Order: sequence, then C-alpha cells, then structure tokens
Amino acid sequence: QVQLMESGPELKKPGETVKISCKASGYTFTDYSMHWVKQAPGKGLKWMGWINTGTGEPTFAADFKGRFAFSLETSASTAYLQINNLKNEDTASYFCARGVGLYGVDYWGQGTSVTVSSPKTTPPSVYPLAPVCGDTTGSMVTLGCLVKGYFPEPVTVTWNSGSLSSGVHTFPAVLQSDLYTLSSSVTVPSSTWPSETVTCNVAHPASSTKVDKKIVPR
Amino acid sequence: FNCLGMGNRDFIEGASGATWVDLVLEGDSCLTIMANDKPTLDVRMINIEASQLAEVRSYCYHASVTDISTVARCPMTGEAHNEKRADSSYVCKQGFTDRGWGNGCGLFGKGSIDTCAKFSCTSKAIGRTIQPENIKYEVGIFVHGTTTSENHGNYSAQVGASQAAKFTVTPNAPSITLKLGDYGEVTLDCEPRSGLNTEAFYVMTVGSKSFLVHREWFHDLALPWTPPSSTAWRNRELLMEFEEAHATKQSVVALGSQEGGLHQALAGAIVVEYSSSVKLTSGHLKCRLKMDKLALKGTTYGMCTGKFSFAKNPADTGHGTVVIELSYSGSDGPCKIPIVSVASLNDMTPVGRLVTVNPFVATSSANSKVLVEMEPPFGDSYIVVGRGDKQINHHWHKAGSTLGKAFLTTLKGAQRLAALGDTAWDFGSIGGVFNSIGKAVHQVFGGAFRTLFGGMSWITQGLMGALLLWMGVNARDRSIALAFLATGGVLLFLATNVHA
Amino acid sequence: SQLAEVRSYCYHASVTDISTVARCPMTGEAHNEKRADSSYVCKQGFTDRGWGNGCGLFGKGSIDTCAKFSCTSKAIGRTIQPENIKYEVGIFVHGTTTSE
Amino acid sequence: SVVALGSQEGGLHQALAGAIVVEYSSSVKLTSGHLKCRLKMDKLALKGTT
Amino acid sequence: SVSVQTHGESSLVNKTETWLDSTKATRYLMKTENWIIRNPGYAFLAAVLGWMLGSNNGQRVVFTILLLLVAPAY
Amino acid sequence: SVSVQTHGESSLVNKTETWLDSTKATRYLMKTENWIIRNPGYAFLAAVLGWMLGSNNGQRVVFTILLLLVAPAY
Amino acid sequence: DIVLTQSPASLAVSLGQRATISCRASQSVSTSYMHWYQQKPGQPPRLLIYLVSNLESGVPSRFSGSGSGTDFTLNIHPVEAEDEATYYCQHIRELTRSEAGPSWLEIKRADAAPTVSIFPPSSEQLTSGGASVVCFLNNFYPKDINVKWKIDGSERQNGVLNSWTDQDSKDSTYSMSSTLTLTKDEYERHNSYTCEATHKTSTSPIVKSFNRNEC
Amino acid sequence: DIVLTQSPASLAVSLGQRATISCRASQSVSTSYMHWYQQKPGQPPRLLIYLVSNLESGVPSRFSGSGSGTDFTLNIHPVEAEDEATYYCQHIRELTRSEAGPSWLEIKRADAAPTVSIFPPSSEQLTSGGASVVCFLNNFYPKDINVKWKIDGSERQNGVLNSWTDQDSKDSTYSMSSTLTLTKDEYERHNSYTCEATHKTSTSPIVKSFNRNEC
Repeated sequence: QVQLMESGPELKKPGETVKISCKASGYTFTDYSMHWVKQAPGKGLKWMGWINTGTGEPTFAADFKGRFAFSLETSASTAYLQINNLKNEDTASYFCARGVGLYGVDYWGQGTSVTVSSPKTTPPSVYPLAPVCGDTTGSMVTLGCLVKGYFPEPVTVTWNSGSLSSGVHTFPAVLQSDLYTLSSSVTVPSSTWPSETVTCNVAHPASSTKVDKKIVPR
Repeated sequence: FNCLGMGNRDFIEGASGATWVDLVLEGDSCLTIMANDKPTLDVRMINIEASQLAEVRSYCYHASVTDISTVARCPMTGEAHNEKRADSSYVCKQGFTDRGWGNGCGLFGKGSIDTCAKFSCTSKAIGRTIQPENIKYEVGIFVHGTTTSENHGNYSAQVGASQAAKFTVTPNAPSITLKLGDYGEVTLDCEPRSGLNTEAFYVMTVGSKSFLVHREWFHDLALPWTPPSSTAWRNRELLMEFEEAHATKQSVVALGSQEGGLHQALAGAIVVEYSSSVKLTSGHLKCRLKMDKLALKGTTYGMCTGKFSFAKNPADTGHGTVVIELSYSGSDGPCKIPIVSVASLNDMTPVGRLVTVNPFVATSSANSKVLVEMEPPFGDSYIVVGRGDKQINHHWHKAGSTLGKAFLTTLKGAQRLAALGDTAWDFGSIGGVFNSIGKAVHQVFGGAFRTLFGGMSWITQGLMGALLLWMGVNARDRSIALAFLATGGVLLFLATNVHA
Repeated sequence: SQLAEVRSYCYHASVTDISTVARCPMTGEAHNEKRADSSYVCKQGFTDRGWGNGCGLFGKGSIDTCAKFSCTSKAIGRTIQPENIKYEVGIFVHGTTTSE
Repeated sequence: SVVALGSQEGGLHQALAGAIVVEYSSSVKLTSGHLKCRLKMDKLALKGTT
Repeated sequence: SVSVQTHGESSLVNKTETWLDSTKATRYLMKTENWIIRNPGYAFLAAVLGWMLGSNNGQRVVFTILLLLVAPAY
Repeated sequence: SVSVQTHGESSLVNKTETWLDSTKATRYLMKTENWIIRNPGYAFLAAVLGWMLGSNNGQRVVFTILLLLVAPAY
Repeated sequence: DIVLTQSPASLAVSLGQRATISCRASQSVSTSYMHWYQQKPGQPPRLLIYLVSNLESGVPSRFSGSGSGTDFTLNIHPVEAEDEATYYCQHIRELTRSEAGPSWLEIKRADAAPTVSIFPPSSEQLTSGGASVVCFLNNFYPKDINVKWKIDGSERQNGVLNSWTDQDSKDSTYSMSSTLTLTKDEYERHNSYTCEATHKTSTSPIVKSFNRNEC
Repeated sequence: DIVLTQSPASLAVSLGQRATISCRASQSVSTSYMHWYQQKPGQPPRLLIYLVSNLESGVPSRFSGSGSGTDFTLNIHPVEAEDEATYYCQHIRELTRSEAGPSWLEIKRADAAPTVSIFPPSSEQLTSGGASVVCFLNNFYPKDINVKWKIDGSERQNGVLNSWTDQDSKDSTYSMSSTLTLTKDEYERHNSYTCEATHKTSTSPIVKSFNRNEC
C-alpha cells in the first residue's frame, strides 16, 4: 500500500514561500527516487525534478532550478517541495512522485494545489437570475444563479438546498479581479416556476457566507 | 537464500575458536557454513541492488543532419558569413567555393563558403552513476536443518522454518543480527562502504539496457554528448560529415546509428537491469558472521526407530558431497535421524562428516520427507541410515582423492588470490600474522604494478610476460629471478585464467 | 546503368520468438521445432538443477534456447556490369567565348 | 533470452573508409574518371583565319 | 572510437559472464592475423630485420614477431 | 565487421575525397597514445626494457618506443 | 531535452470500443522507459503502463501499452466509462522527465443542442450598478460550441465570461454558461442583448436574446 | 553588425534655432566614418557631414556633425526652412553599412486645431452600393491627432481609412482625412456616424457627425 501523502492545497500570496510536505508510506523510503511534477491548473504534467531519497540531494528541471527546494526528512519519510518567492505561476496542483526511476514514477502525492495570489477572502454577490420570455425552453423555464465577486473558491451553490440537482448545471467558478463567479443554471419546468420556489443557495465557507437567492419573475 | 543445487557452492570450514567469522560473499556463489554447534549454514548474496541512480551525463550516438545551409562568398572575401553560428542547434563550417568566371564570381579557383547545418540527434544514450548510499546487498542466509526438496528451495517456507533470512546492508547500517529461531541468532557485520567502488565506473544505458563502464573511461567516449539534463553538446560534428563545394553546394551528412559501435565499445561491461533500481549480479562484499547465539536443537530426540526411505535417491552435489532426501516411515518423530558415512558395511566407523549437521525428523507425521546431506569421503563409502536391518544403506563412490583435491584446495587459491587482489586475504578469515601481512604483502603491491601495467587485456599483458620470459634466461646470476618475478603468475596467470 | 546484387547484409537484425526448450541433466541435448525453420535460430545449453529446480541430478541440465531471426534493416551490395560502363565526356574547343 | 546487437549502419559508415560516394537509382554515376581516348584532329580546323 | 577502446576490461568484482566476452579474447590475434594473412607479402619482410640487426640470436627474434603485430593498428 | 577491416584504402584510380580520410591518420597514434596516456604507469615501466638488454645503444631503443605502441589493443 | 506528443487530444468513444492512444519520442530512441498515466480530473495521475509495454498491477489488462522507442501507443481495446480519463506518456530515458500533451477518453453519444437561456441582470444586480447578462447553454453534445454576445446588432465580446460543465455524467452532454457583464450605464445605453451560439448540432448560432425594452 | 540610433525622431523648431540631432554608435568605437545624410521626402539622400566631423562641399557650415565614436550629434545652429528634412547618420567603420532611424526637422509654429468635416458617402457612391464616410480633419498643428468613428453610439474602427497631409506648406499645420468606408447596408443599418478628432490643441475630440436620419 505505497501511498504518497502530501500537504493540503494551500492559498498563498506572491512574494511568499511555500513548502509542500509529502510524506511517503508503504515502502522503505530510502530505496526509490522522489520526484516532483508540476501540473499547472490547466496544463499537463510538467516535471519539477527529483531529490535523492538516500542522499537527500535535490536536482531540478531547468525551469524549476533555483526557485524551488526539494528537501527530505529521512525518518518519517517526508519529501518536501518548497517553493520560494511565491508567484502566481506557483499556483498549481503539485505532485511528489515515488521514483521507479527509469521505469518512471509509480505512485503519486494525493496532490497539493498551491494558490499564489494577492486577494483577500470576499463573499459572493449572488443574483437570483430571473428568466425572460426568451429563456423559456419547452416545459422548462431555465433559471440561474449568478454568483459574483467572491474570494476564495468555493462557494457551494445548491438549488432549494440542493433538492434541485436535476436541471442544475452549476458552471465553473472563474476569476474576476481575483474574485470568483460561478453561474449555476437549474433547468425547471414552467409548471414548477414561478409556481414552486426555485432558490439557488450559495454557501461560501471561506467568507462564511451562505447566500440563498430565490428566482422570481421579472 | 539457500545453497541447494547452487552453481557455485563452496562450503565453509569452521575452525571454531570463535562464533564470528569475517566473510567475503558474492551474488552468484552460495556459502555453506559448517561448524561445531553451528549447523550447516547457507549464505549467499541474492544480488547487489543500487536503489536510486543519477544521470552523470548523456551521449548522442546517432545524429541527423538538418537544414544544410552554405553561404558562399567570392574569392578573397576571406571568411564567409552564415549567421546560423548564432544558433547552437546549427553546426556551421567555413570553407570556399573554387571559382571560374562562370560560377558565381569574377575570379578563378578560390572563394569562401560558410556551411551551416542544423545538428539534430537521431539517437542518444546515457551513462549514470551510483551513490553508495543507494547500494543494497540482498543476502539470503540459510541453515541446514530439517528440510525438503521444496522448503529448502522455497524461502517462504524456511521463513516459517526460521532457517533462512534475507536483508539489506548499507554504509549507513553495515551490520545486522538475525535469529534462526530454534537454532538461535546470528550476526552479520558488513562493510557496504567497502563492498564495491561505486565510483569505479558508471552505469551506461546503451539501448534499453544499461551497462557498467569505468567512469574515467566513460568520459573518454568520443561521441556527441550532453549536459546530463538537456541540450548544448560537444563535438556533435563527429557524427556528421561534409562534401565538396560545387558552386555553393555542399552537404553535411550524418553517420548512421553508432549503437552497434556502442555495443562494440562495451567489452568488459556487465549487463545491469534497472527496475526501480539497478540490480547488479556479481557480488563483492565483506561481512562478518557472528554465531554466538546460534545453537543446536535435537540432542534429546531418540534414534529414529523405523524404516527409512529415500524421498529422492542418493545424488552427489557436484561440489564434492552427496545429498539425499529421506521420507521416514516411522511415526516416532520428532526423532534424531540415525545416519552416517562409513567405509564398508562390515565396519561401523563413521568416516565422512555431515554436510547437514544433526539430521532431525521434524514431526511424528508418517513418511514425512527430510532432505539432508552428508559428506562422503574419497574412494568408496556407504550412506548408512538407521540401526538394524530395518536400516538401509547405499553404495557411493567419490574419486576426488586428496591429491587432486589438494590442488582444488591449493590451485583454487591462486585463482582465489589473483583477480580478487587484496580482498583475497579474507579467505584467510580469522587471520593475523601470516594472513594479515599476507594482505599487506599484496596490499601496497597490488595497488601498484599489476594495476600500473593493468588495463592490458588477455594476451596483451600476457604477451608482455611472454615478452618478459627471455629476460629470465638472459640475465646475470642473482639478477635472473629479479626481472623474472612478474613474468609468471599475476600476469600470465590471469592470461591463462582466461584462455580464450 | 543496370547493376546486379551478389547478396544482402543485415546490419540491424531483430531478435524474435525467443523459445527455450529444456531437458533434464544427462537427458541429452534438447531439440526445438524452431530448428526446422531457419527463420528461427536456436542455441543449446544447460542450467544446473538442484532438487529445488525441476530435476534429480545436481548441477546439470539441458535447454534449447531459440530466436526467430528477422532482418530489421538490411545492407546490400551491387556489382557493376562492365558493359554498362559509360564515360560521358563534355568536350569543348575554344573559339569566340563569353563568360556565360 | 536472446539479444540483438544495435544497428550497425553507423558502423557500416564506419566500415566505410576509402569508400566511393556513388548514386545508383536505376544507374550509377561515377565521379572519379579513368579512361584512355585518342583524339583525332584531322577534320578539326581553324575557323577565322580568313 | 565506437569500435575501439572498449570498456574492456571492467575487471572489478566480476566472477560472471561479461556483456561482450569471447570478442575481446579473439580481437587481438585474429584481426592482426586477418590483416597480415590478407597481406602475406607484408609478413615475410618482418622476419628480415630481426636477423639484420642485434646479432644476438635469441633476442634477434624479439624484433620480428613483435613487428608482425605492429602494422595491424600500426 | 563494421568496426575494423574498412575498404580504406581502396587506392584503385579513385583520386578524390575519400569517405573518411583525416580520421584514419589519428587512428594509430592517438588511441595507442590514449591508452599509454591512460596508463603512464605503463609508460614508466615500458621503455626501460630495451635498454636493459644488448648494450647496443641506438637499437636498444628499437624495442622500447615501438613496444610502447604494441601494448594498446595488442 | 526529449519531447512527446500523445494523440488524440481527446477521443469521443463508445465504451468497449478500441481507442488506441498514440505517443512518440521526439528525441533519441527512448527505447524502454515510457509509461502511461491516467489522470482523472482533480486526481494525481494513475500510472497505467510501465516501460510503455507493461501493465502496472492495479491497472486492468484492457490497457495495452505498445510502440517502440520513437513511438508508443496506449490501447484500451475495451475503453470504458471508467477508462474516461486524462492519459499521459512519459519518456524516462533522459532527465529531464516530461510528458506528452495528454489524451482524453470521452464517451461518444448523440449530438445534443445547447439549452440556451439568456438571463438579464437581476434587479439584485441592477440595484448594484453592475449588469451581467448571463446565458446558460445547457446539455449540448459535443463540447464543440461558440458563444457570441450581440448588442444593438453590434456584437460585444466584452464583459463576456464563459463557464461550462464537462461531459455531463448522465446524458454525457456539455452545458455552458455565457455571461455578458455590462456597466448598467452601458447596459442601459444599449438595448438588444443576445447570446447567439453556433454549436455542431446547428449550422447556425442558437440565438437567445432580450432587449431591456422587452419586459 | 553595428547599430546606430539617431534621436530624436523629429524636432519641431524655429528656423534659425539650434536643433541638434544626436546619434550613437552601438558597437566598437566607430571613431570617424559616420555621416549625416539629408533626405527630404521623395528624394535621393543627400550627404551632409562626413567622418561625422566634416561638411560635404554643397552643405553649408550651418550643418555641424559632432561626437566621437560611441556617440554623435548632427547640429545645425541655424536650422532652416530649407533645412526642413529627414537626416540620417551612417557608420562606415565596418561593413555592413547601415543607417540610424532618422530625426526630422519640423518647423515649430502656433498649435492649430483640425478643421474637421464629416461628409457622408456621396449619393454617387451610395448608388454604387459602397459607402465611405469621409471626415476631413484640416489645418491642424501639430500632427498629433486621432480619429474615432462612432456608430449608433458604438464606436466602429472598421472601414476606417486615414489620409493626412504633411506639415502644411503655407501654415505649417497638418490636414487629415478620416474615411469610414461602410457597406451601404451597414451604412443604412446604423445611423449616427461620428468622427471625433482629439488633437493636442483640443482637450477633447473635435466631434463631427451625421445621423443619416438627419437630412
């Protein structure tokens, strides 16, 4: 049961420093290499480098050389990716990888997405989105939840406390001024709206704001 | 883990006087240790495994010429200019186009050309190094107790039987102790610091496989090569060629795959297999067995009271002793197994000794098979099993009479002396005085001389000795043997050792 | 023009179909059906047998280890037909001439 | 197991030393000439003497 | 090159079968012979100079056979 | 083989740029030097042999420097 | 130093079909030492094949790694809804280790049009002075789509934010959100507000529009 | 490869004033062997200073080249209306031979606003199906100006074609034409066509417009 357990995803700001812990388990630690692979949030696996497990000697890819510290703690078998002078590029899911070496890397840190950026936690601005005549498709009147300008992700956007997942497409939260907008679309029959309450319920644990917005017609 | 039927199985002579012995063991060989109170012990390296390996540098053995660009200049324009020198990916070559008034220029016979070809590697190969902190040593240890043809061949069994163990030693943790259970506990004190020279070579990947190459010699490979990571190379032209200038025209052309040469370039190299790690085959290691807690069960059990039976028929090792396997009918188990090696039936005197010491029926289970070996002596002898005609015997012959074995003892020594160099003197285990200075004799000497004119292969240094021969006959008295010492042995010896 | 090839060479050949056909100690040299197809190539051999592995006698064995030969990449020569010998001779005589 | 040596093509090029570059498609065109031809200047004249 | 100046020999640890073994044994004699067998007219002139100079009999022979090796790999 | 035993030298007509030319000159000296550059320990002990024997001065060197080249690759 | 490319970038497939996923070693001959890695989104990738020819233990025999040294292929002869994943292949012969641009397994289905619904800024937003015209395009297959925001007949690509679901687990379609964010002044200095979307199911944009002057 | 850069790119000056035109040798020490080449528009160049230090014969001593080897200056202590021109500096020390990006002599004057006149496409042009809205921004000094074509309040940068005079021989102003070329269909589907001219003489664009609905 070899498992690479890393640190958790960590929100950071530029100019800072982050050290991602990776504890290795299920195997004699010294006997493999220990690799790091940057997976950029949208980009495929970009291999950060590796540190010697026995010697503790790091080596980095040309891009990863000089900003990054591969460090090990022998006894508890904890590999470390440390990123110094944090930069927005340092936001990504990072993976320690136990080397089977020339045979690649067998196993993987559960992932740590560092998030490096300035903003401060901000609540969502949530809009019950009332459809118009052009928004009624067949039986279904599509309804919407416009979540606006929150940091950080997530907001938990349900519909009538999640009783509607059915016509619900909650669309990915994306960046605005380092704040986030997800727009959730519940698709409900015109028989259920506005006859039944359809209320998008937006819970933002980071800003501790649970925002319930009921869509009523314009 | 065991010595059972192993290719190189060389038994181990307990001098007693200690429960400890410094040992030198190998991946291929299995060492079978017999001593007083100390049962027959199998000790073999499984393999030598260097765990984590680093790429020391890289080599491109097959290249592709790309984008041949020759910028030609007129006679007496001197140095030609083709800007691709600004790109290391290109290889640029100055030169000239011989001219008439007809071709490209207003003068005759001279010119200038700058021939730039973009270098591209078709195929590259990498050598790698070994940090001894990543070295393992997998040593299956075993002791001959109650065994079968299966358990004694199946480590998992002898795990439970506690007669065998496996493990790893490092320069970090050189020594380990291990218990045999009923037989007690033994200790191994190794020197993984001293086992190999991790830096005596590299691990050179040629094709899929990797290979051992002297890291001195490895850089000496003349071939387009690489920063261990990535890109900017050296002499990358050595796979590429040129042509005439016919007008401006000249082509750079790349040699085909030199991988075959790389293999050709590997003679002394050794097959090494990376898995998560390289597993080396040939063992060189110095460990110390310590038996102080190794003991003997079974002295109480009675002589087995019933018909024995061969579970397998009497068979010689090929290492000079005869192993059988006994399925024992009697249910009196656990019982001490009566068996001996005697000269004639009409004599009861045991002559040979037990390979497997203290043969022991493990349990009362009827017909339970027990695999045991003893040592027959020279000439004819008899495996004799049991007491009273319910006993059975069998004839055996071993023709190895001491004289020939005395050479097998002695002459192997020189083979054990040379090619193992200074480390050959741990065959002198529990040494001192004689054997201690014996190392020191060869120690400072072997570190010079044989290695100084070393690097010669087979007949090369052998013919040197063959060229050193006549200086023995042509010399002055008391000066004859002086120039004659290095002639025979240590030079022709290794040259006779490999014949062919 | 038309040149004839005496042979071909294989500078790059593939190992294919490795088949080892084994026998016991002293049971003698093994054979393989792969020796009946020259595309296959076999080699004999032996590996020591304890009672741990497969056989009664200690220290011998027999195996027929094979490989299908295939030529991955092959090299070729050609002989020149001495009648195909041609000599194409540009010949010139100097009269009025220009650079072009 | 059976293991094949690496492609010797580069070695073939190495096996070439004094080799002669020639281009054979349906025909070879050889570079270095050796021949013996007898010119005959009888019908060869001098134009322009007029 | 790729062909010449091999790792041969490792000669470390190694009681084992090397990567390329029987080659290095017969590389020396054969190709030296295979060249001088190819040029037998070369061979006999080497026996001349050994007797030409040094006039010492038993060490005169040292010149010849050692020279037969020379021209292979010059 | 593809290693040694090259067509070079053809030297039949063929007055031209050879396939490989300049590298052939450095075959013999360097790789034999490179080995005795690799083993100056040999170079220390090698050339002393000829001067030991024969007392014939100038020819005592004939063994020495020429046997130096004999050592690499036999 | 050595580069890889893994094709296709994604493949919409019937599960159980054989979709063989190519890979190639740009440099050298990687020989052995390429390895297939499935990453389902938001996971550490799961190593599939080792030496590019050999299954891991946890990966089923349906995965077939194949190809030699300049080229490699990841074959799943029974591609599956579980085989839906982001697949990687890695030359290891040389540090630096790198990966090929991955190959997704998509489960093929019928083409579905986007369910397109253009929501004007709610009074909650209109009271804020910001105005976002949000158009949810729901349950289209394929993912291949283009949204446009037309304003007074003049298309506005500004204030345009797009968020779309992935292959939608039940119908295996894709849903999208188109959003037209406006300053309520520019939102009220212009009138016609249109999300038109050309999706492979339609030869034309699928137009959902309102004018503030309408309702 | 040796670079020169000649600053400024242009200088608006009084004639008789001293406007010195700098130059510099990016490489080596060019030492001597830099020049000054006056080329007025539509002319073959005319060489002024040689060795960077020496007038040609025809060029009067008002021109003075100066500076040594990494840096250079073209001075005319009495710059003139005849000196209005484009000047170059040329390093000769090495092949290759090149020329620095010039300095221009502009004659400084009062700052004038563009007279801006937006003519809808001629009825002659409209009958052709093409529609070009021409906006003539006339007699402005300096040349610093910008055209902005606004359409139904939505500014259109497409079909815009700009043609402007140079420093205008009489008043030394500049005149500009802004031509908005529309399909008469989109010319007729939109109404207000507004060219607005921002100029250093005007803190705001000079707005000239027509709604086709107007006359």
